[PDB]
Amino acid sequence: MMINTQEDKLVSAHDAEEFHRFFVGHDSDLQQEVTTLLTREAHLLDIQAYKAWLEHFVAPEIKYQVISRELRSTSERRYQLNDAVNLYNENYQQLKVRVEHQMDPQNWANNPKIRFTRFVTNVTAAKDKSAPEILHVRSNLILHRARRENQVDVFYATREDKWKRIEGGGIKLVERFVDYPERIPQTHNLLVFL
Amino acid sequence: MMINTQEDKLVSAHDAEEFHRFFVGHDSDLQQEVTTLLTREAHLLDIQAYKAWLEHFVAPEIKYQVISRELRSTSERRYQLNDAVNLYNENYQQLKVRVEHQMDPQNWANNPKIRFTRFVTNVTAAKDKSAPEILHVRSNLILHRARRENQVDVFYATREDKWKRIEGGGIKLVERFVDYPERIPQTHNLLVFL
Amino acid sequence: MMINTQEDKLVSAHDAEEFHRFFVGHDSDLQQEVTTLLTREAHLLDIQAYKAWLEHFVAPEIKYQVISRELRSTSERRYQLNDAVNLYNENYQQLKVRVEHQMDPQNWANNPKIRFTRFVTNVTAAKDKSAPEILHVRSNLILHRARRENQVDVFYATREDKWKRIEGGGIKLVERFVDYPERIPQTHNLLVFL
Amino acid sequence: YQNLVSEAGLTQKLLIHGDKELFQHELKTIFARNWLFLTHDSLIPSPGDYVKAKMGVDEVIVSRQNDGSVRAFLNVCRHRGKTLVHAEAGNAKGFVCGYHGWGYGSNGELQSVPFEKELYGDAIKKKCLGLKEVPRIESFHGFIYGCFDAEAPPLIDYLGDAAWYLEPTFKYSGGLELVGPPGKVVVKANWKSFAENFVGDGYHVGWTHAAALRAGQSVFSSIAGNAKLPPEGAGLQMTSKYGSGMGVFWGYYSGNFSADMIPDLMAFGAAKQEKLAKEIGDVRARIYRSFLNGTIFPNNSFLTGSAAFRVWNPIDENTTEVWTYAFVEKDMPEDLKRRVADAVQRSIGPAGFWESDDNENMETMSQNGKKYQSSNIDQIASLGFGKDVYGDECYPGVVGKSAIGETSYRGFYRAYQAHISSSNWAEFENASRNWHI
Amino acid sequence: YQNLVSEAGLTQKLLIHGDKELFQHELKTIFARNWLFLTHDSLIPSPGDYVKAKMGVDEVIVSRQNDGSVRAFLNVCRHRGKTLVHAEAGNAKGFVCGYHGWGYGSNGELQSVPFEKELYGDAIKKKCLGLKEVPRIESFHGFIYGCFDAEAPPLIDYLGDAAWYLEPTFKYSGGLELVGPPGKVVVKANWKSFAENFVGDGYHVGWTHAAALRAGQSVFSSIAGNAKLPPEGAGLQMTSKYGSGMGVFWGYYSGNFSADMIPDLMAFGAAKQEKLAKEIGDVRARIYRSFLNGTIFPNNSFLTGSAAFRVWNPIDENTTEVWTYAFVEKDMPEDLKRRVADAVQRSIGPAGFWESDDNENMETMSQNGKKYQSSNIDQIASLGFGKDVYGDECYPGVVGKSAIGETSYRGFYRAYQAHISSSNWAEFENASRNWHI
Amino acid sequence: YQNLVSEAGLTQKLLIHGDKELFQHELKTIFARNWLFLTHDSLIPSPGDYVKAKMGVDEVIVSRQNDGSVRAFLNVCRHRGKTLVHAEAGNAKGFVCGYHGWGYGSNGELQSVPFEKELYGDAIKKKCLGLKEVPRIESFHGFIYGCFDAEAPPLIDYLGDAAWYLEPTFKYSGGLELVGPPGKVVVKANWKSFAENFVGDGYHVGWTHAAALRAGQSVFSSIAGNAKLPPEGAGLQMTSKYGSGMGVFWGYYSGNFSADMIPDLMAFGAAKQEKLAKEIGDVRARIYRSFLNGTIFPNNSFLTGSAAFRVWNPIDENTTEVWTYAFVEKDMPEDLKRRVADAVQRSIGPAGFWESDDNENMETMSQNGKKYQSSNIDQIASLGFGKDVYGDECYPGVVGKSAIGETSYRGFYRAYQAHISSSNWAEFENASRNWHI
Ligand SMILES: O=[N+]([O-])c1ccccc1
Ligand SMILES: O=[N+]([O-])c1ccccc1
Ligand SMILES: O=[N+]([O-])c1ccccc1
Ligand code: FES
Ligand code: FES
Ligand code: FES
Ligand SMILES: [Fe+3]
Ligand SMILES: [Fe+3]
Ligand SMILES: [Fe+3]
Ligand code: NI
Ligand code: NI
Ligand code: NI
Ligand code: NI
Ligand code: NI
Ligand code: NI
Repeated sequence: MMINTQEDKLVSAHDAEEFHRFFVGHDSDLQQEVTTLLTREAHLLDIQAYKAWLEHFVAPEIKYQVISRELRSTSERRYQLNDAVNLYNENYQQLKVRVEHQMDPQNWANNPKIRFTRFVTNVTAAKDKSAPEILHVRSNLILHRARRENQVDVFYATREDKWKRIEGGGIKLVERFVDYPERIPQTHNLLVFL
Repeated sequence: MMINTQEDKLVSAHDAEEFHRFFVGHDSDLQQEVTTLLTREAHLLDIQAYKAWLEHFVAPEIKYQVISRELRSTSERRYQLNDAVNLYNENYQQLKVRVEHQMDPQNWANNPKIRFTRFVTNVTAAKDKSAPEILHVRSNLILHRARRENQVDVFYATREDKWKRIEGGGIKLVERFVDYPERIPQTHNLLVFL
Repeated sequence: MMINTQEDKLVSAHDAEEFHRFFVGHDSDLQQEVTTLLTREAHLLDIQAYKAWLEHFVAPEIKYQVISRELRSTSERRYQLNDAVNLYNENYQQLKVRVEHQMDPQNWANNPKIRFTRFVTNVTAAKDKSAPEILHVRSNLILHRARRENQVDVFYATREDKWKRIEGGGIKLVERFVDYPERIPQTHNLLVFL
Repeated sequence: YQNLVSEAGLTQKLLIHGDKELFQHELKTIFARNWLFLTHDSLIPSPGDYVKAKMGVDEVIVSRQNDGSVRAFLNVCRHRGKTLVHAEAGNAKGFVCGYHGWGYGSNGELQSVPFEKELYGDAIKKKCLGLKEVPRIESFHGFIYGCFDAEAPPLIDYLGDAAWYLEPTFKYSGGLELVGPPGKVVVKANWKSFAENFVGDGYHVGWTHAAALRAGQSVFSSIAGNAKLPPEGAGLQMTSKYGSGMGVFWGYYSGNFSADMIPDLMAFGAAKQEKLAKEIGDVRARIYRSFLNGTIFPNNSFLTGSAAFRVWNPIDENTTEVWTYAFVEKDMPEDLKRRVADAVQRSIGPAGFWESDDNENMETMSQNGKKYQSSNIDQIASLGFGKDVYGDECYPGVVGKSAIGETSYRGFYRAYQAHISSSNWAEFENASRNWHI
Repeated sequence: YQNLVSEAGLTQKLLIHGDKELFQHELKTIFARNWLFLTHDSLIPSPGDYVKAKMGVDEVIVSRQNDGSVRAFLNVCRHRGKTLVHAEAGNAKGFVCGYHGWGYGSNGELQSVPFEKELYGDAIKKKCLGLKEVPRIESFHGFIYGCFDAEAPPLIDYLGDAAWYLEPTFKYSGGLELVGPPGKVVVKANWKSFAENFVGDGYHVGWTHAAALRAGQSVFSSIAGNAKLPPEGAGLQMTSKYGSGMGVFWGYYSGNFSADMIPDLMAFGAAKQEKLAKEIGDVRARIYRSFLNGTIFPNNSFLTGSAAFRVWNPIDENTTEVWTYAFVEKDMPEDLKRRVADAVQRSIGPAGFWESDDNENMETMSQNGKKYQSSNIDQIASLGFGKDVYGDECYPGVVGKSAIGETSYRGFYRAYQAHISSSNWAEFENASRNWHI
Repeated sequence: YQNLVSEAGLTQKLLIHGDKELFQHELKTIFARNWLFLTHDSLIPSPGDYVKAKMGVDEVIVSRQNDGSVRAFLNVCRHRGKTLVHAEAGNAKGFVCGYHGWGYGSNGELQSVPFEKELYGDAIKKKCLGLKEVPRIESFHGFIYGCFDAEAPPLIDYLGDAAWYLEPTFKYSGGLELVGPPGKVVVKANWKSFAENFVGDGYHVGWTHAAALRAGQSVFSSIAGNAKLPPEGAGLQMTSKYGSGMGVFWGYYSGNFSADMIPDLMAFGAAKQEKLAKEIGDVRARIYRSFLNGTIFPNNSFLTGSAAFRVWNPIDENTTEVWTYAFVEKDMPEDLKRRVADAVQRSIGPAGFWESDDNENMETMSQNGKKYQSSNIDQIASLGFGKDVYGDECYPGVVGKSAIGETSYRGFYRAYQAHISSSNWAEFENASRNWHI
């Protein structure tokens, strides 16, 4: 399956290609394997095992990026200034910093302990055509965060990932990209790992 | 498994039969196949490839129906006037019209580009007992629509589908029915493909 | 995979062990089987077939428990009073009572008929290491409840279950535990089967 | 509230679509004293049938009596004030309160009181505890309206010069049926934003709905891009003393419906038009198969042709519960009736591809009326101003020679201002003595 | 606010459950001047123990002092006004503000100020910056109440004639324990809707809870369908000067609990009743094992037997944060205590199958009080009117001879009206001089 | 509104962060009359470029004109009041309203009206229907501000003594660029809570952000736990007549950035400092590479070093739309610019690990100002009080000798109170005659 972007006027060339990638890349075995991987990753995050996540699920070369895209006119060509702000754009050391901040006993915001619940759906995977150790993964996430009796925030995202197979059998995240769908989130902050 | 509707007083005869259909119709291979189908369909819709969806995922004989059911007393027998309004009840040409409206550069509502994210869960499938090319499919959907900085609408639905296998290997939608669960949606409109 | 709770300061010993259980307990066949089980259970509940659920999906020895945990300081050791209130803590007879209440024609709250939609995700399963007929199951649930034109409540939960294989092939719930993530739900009540 | 609308209804303060205190004031003037749409005979056709309707922010039970009449009552128990009925429609000879069990008849009478003999005795007078009744209930060719103010003019008088324009479709066509249930959805706009749009916004069709015109090939494609007037002529717009008004686009019987509806609908309308010309004359028979867009003051709107009936139910100053019905002519074939019912929702129902366009028009107008600086901006209703006539030989009321025009906006807002500045009907009448001059 | 409740508390304007400005006024009268439930000794049993409670819309830290007393303070830092404590309960000898680090003792004193020596010097007087203290803290048999108004009557006087009815369970049974933590849930109703229901709504049980009675086979099945009075008799209802009141259903020690709780509970209660009859007499020993439903004015409610303790914490005019505790008699076996604690939540907690029935009663009453026309409807509290007595030889206060009755509604609303019409306690007293006559 | 802030701005009523009516009053005084941040030249660098900005609760289109100037207009159509532009930024020579098709130029002029010839004729005067223009637009070294009040002082005068402190970075460094787009997120706090925090809250850094200091090893680790003052000295804090103020932490050019940013940033700043010392002197060159935290009255805040630019856009009394930009010095290498842009969001953007700490400080302060009893508690701004100076030889304005201090809170709230008590600029000036004495 291929999308004709001349007729399908709302579809970006990027999204069209990517759809094709994942369509032809379908593999039943891979689907099961990646589904398990993402369920494990989400469980680990839900119980706030951030160190274990960073050590065992995240590769040293990680780029962990979440953007907020400025809303531009679909017909406004001339204005070429950067349209994306990086809410996250983290390497391993920067994730380490954020993880440390999370577990510090003087993180006042974390007391009483926050509650996280993650819902992962619509998992699609494809082996890279060049680098077969690289797995392209798409998945949708609902993340519910509750704290302080009556604070509830719900996040909605599509994670566009590259994962890498490791000698020994593990699989680690080398890139996560999220184009966050709400330009102005009404969630107090976005201090969650999507 | 069978439901005794005399003892199970809240269950409609329709829902009871349908539960039985899907219980006995379980097939592991079919479950995987239909899960892939619905994930592909949802991805295509999320990137707004409406023409590709209508051409490749929707059959010429499509009936695409979403109803809003008037709230009636569980004990009020006599009143027999139609209890359902068709928010959608579309054939192929009517979907074509709606798709055209979507991609017209003068659709003011579509600028800046809207963001859609679909979460498909609870997939259940059963081959029709008469027409084996027909697949009955049930699935639940959360659809998040974001636009214009701070507009966010979340839709919740169960899609009751009939899909048809095509010569060549494709599978196309011949009927989708949604009994929309909120009588008065608080979402501005329901102009989304469920 | 093992979590080091000395370094992972936010992780409870309980959650760490449990993560390990489910990691090593992964089995592809079991994952498919339990996914089907929970989808069937959720469908049955969505159509309000509570009697069929209690008879066919729930074991006589059931403990059905949902707690609300009082928010305590992560560093406040001395205060040892019970930190959990049982919103539900039901044996079979107590579930029978609740089910009867549900289907009584004089349950005024159930008229007009309420609409339920359940989204089950992140299913993880492991056979018990001692009692192989016992299946440990974890799954996340979004439950949407709509009634009376404009009332909508959405519930978010992780169900920690033990299910038991029955002679003949059935599988029945022997324990469900939910640590409800919102201390003060803003949902009018929590009168739903999670 | 004195100068929110200028002379001749020419301008309006944008604040009117956003101001919270003004909304409260509207409940006291506008919704407390005017005629409000309830239901159609065809939705409560049998004794005991009822529907639940809104009258402003209040809810009423509208019930077909055993003697064939219609009465309506506030949906509130006279004991502790619980809402009485939760179904939207049904059939019942009585309504029992789920709190303590008080039972009322479909005539609003308190009939049964649990423990009356044992505990109440003479401490209760059931005759004094009937449901609170809507004192005025009248119909216009099956369309039933209610009014909280016993001093209101008769409904027919209230419709004023608008009634003449409605009669070809509503009276002379052989009867209409309202097809339920209505579409319902909440939109974040003030009720007045919808009311002014339907009362006379022919101007928006070609622009707001450009894409929908291209896609569906509605007969309104003639005015696409606001480039050319219809080949049939500019049409008409009218308004009336009590605020109701409408536009007429000649011949456009298929209205906002797509091409697949046009041949069959046009054939049906042209056939009856020929019959009607003999009874009511050429012009009025042409009105029968023309597109009328209007508002029955304050918050009931309609389209003929692409037959729709709307209620803009106020929730608060920036929130409206929008109801959408189709209507049909009783003698249409049943398949055509069903096709019309679906086509109405398809264009302007909760999932309507036209009405979706309108959301941002309505909602941002209303939200701008809440903003401090923006709320002081005037809306202008000047299209056709200085060219309206009164006492025309053929067309009654205050009339402009274009359905793309603001004649009916001016009349709507004139009546609106007269009401918000008045304490009662007598004061409204005094404020409206020279409404047409 | 002068005529929201009529003479003898007979009628109430429905608007009281929905009016926004009246809510603001209640914060100034009702919640600023009356006794409000905080916690029980058993929840802060050791020095340093604290709980976080609401007093109206404000939040307080309620702390067990080193000397065994209890003090409570607004949960607000005296520097820039940040909330001080975020845990619901705990143990601490001090509370540090997370903003700049000011440290207070459990006695509310400002003890430590970062950079005091280096930057403040004599520009700070810590003695003037202690937490804002609740000036009145008193208990009734372990149940601790607070009051913002130093001029309030002593708690025991405030309980008035209600105290006599409470004593068999609260005083003479050997001590109660409050079992935490409470269930908490937000319900879209006015706080008064719950308060009036618990103060005397025996009438609703048989109707609202018909299905729950059938399913669980509670002893209240006797009044199912409001068909027959209890075989034990109609019971009693009482009210008092400062607004507290309650009903008594004779012998119903198992209350709203299901059949599985009845034998063991009834056996425990009957056994202590026999002992108590010797100390306090037959009638009062029977009260001990009877079902009392009441409200301690304004917003603390209780059930004895099916032992529950409730706080209706106001959020706004149509929103309440509902707290549900169980209580137990200290000398119950520990297994029975646990069974009681779960049974309370099972009936009336956030997932309670009885209380779920009540939501629509409370919520729609409150929402109707917001609607323009509906808000002018009166609620009537006439059940038992004209038959109440005062100065009865056996039963103190204003007393009616039925727990299915509105004696206590009338007293609750009488006190309510006296407070909203008064600027202080002196004025309330003047307005209440002939409360029983 | 007269006594919400005490003499010398020493105390503030907590209610100011929660009171609804006061918010409405602020729209009329504060946001209607003061200078409000719009955009930077670098975000609208070419003719036709525009951005959509908020001015209080109103929205404006800020447009680069063909002649190189900048004009701004309310984002509201002059016909029926629809919002005109929905993109956040772009390039266009005109703006067409999607409702009826009215077309405006980028200069706000009404240029095209569909059906003008056919239907309007002389009933329309386009010259009278231009977009509502912001009457005052001025810049400070590329940073563009707008004001609704034509009587406002020139922007440079309004910045008063604050301008001198800003010049090393804003003027003498060779030009700044604002890096878009900004982070945007809604926080449930009053706009003033953020404004006071940024105007002078050096005190909170070591406590609120203790964990972030430990994790990232920012140069601010020196004040971790509020245990010790910086080894560089206590720094400075200043305030000015029209309310703008700021603190100075000497040498801290890397600000709230983590260790990975420190070496490269410090090397760049130290290198330019040496050049600048020759042009503007040692002290001012040191200010250039110091950390300034400030607020440009009322709701625009900044950090130098860890270069951030913030707008606290009011939504209501407990809701703020928080905008976060980075800024860079134009002659920084492009890689460093990108690293700075990401680092700003990393600390204080919507997912910033510092700013997340702040939420509960801001939000609970604001929510406590809504609560009846708590709202009467005073916030105290006493740090450094009695030791501020005016007319110092080296440092202009009212100046305290510590960046951990409340000098600038006092000046901010002094100006705030003068404005809320005043009807116009003349009255503000009268109320501010002895602002420093
Ligand atoms: O065609 N329409 O849907 C329509 C036409 C005019 C005014 C309002 C609506
Ligand atoms: O039994 N109950 O739950 C109850 C009984 C009377 C009043 C309020 C509640
Ligand atoms: O470093 N900071 O982020 C900061 C420092 C002082 C005041 C406000 C913010
Ligand atoms: S409120 Fe209706 S019977 Fe009591
Ligand atoms: S607000 Fe508590 S220490 Fe500053
Ligand atoms: S509202 Fe803008 S053109 Fe009519
Ligand atoms: Fe329209
Ligand atoms: Fe009840
Ligand atoms: Fe901070
Ligand atoms: Ni991509
Ligand atoms: Ni490890
Ligand atoms: Ni079905
Ligand atoms: Ni194709
Ligand atoms: Ni567990
Ligand atoms: Ni069965």
